[PDB]
Amino acid sequence: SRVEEEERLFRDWDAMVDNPAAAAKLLQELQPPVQQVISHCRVNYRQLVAADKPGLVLDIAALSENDLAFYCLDVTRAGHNGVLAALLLRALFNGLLQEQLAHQNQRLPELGALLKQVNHLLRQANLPGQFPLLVGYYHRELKNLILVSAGLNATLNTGEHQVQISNGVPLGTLGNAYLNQLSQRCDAWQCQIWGTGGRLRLMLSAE
Amino acid sequence: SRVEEEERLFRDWDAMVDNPAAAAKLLQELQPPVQQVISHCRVNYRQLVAADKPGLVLDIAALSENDLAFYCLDVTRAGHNGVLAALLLRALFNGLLQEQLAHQNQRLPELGALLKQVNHLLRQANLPGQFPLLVGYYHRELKNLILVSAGLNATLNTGEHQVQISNGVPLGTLGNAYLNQLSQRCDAWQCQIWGTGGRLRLMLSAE
Repeated sequence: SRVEEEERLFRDWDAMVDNPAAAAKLLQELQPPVQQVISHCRVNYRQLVAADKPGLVLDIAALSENDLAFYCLDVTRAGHNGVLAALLLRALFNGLLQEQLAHQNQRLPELGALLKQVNHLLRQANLPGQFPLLVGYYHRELKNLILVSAGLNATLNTGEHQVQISNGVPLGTLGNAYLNQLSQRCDAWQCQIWGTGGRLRLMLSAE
Repeated sequence: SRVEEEERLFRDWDAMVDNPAAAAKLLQELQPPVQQVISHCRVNYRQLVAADKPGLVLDIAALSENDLAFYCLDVTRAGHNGVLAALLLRALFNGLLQEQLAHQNQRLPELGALLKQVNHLLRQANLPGQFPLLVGYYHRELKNLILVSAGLNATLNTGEHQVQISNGVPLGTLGNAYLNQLSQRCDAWQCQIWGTGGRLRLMLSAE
């Protein structure tokens, strides 16, 4: 179905660019389930206010049997272009990170470099605006969590460790390098992400 | 004088182990100046309450012409052993990090590995207790700041980015790996560190 969702995102893209209602409706239908198992990890997601319109959106998916990645985007800053950016990320984000790891001999993710690539992708898709974005990577065996924020606020709790991040440089500008990085080793974590568009909660545990 | 201070720390160590008043008096005299230039960086330090007794102590020094490192230790958790640990770190911390970089082909610091080494050093110096410690690295040309906390709270402000960290695992236990890491690229930053023992402020700018 994720494979099938990728085909509808590719085939219907032009129709979604010209129909904001349809694009927003599909974006709401593509939200993660409340709980799932990804790469031997329990993953729980919920918006902290029950709403019908997309504000802060999230996607999370496996990169291999043993690691996963996620992105979180505030679509309200760029309006329709923000919704389209979320749909574009849903189609290509995981594949872009998988390609970068395929060129890294030890599969050590460079989320800052990925954000630079996403910035270029948004330009080449003709999606101007500002896109507050948070990207994360987790490996179930190494127990390593990596977080990079570009314009979003976030709290990370691992029990022994607590971090609050508030980055003010969203994606969408020409020459910003996004190099803040939080790396944390943990077996479980709870993360809350928020911006103007809303606030969500994402938690992870071993299966 | 820093070279000369290293010789008195080595020669008088045994006398300081047996005289807590002398050890604490020397520790207070070894605090950083209010402002200095280290590795082409302005460095400003102040305790946020004017006090005579050591609580949260800091040292910062160059690793080369272009980078520097610092540590911050709450000496009140282990009492006299905490004061001694600070004196031991003042003597050896910079040299230990310089040796680690000499074995890394690109001089990429591993502050988590350094903390593991410091934990072993405290054991071999026969200094039991708990030692809340924060270590930092900054490179003036790459503009990269790295922070790792083991039991201390800290806020980092770079203008575009703000981070609050509160780690609960101080040094002194047997088998803790210390792997939280904040990496941030910035030209200037202001950092406030605190624990039970007190609170200090450290800021950096280009010279």
